[PDB]
Amino acid sequence: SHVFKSRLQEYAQKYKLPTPVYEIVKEGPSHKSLFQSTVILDGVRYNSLPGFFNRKAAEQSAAEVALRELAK
Repeated sequence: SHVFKSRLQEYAQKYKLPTPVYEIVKEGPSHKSLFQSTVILDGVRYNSLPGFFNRKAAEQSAAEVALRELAK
């Protein structure tokens, strides 16, 4: 998904917070791995959906979750 990581970075910078950092979790068969990510921003942890096929897709999902929650 194209744009969630960059939108979250812009948010971080606007609000004087460190660049979001991503934890990447990998599981399953070595060549059918599944990925989940947690983004950490201003101390707060936001979790992606499970079951992505690569780290970037997971990270984007985590950033999406973060953005949605920051708006509530």
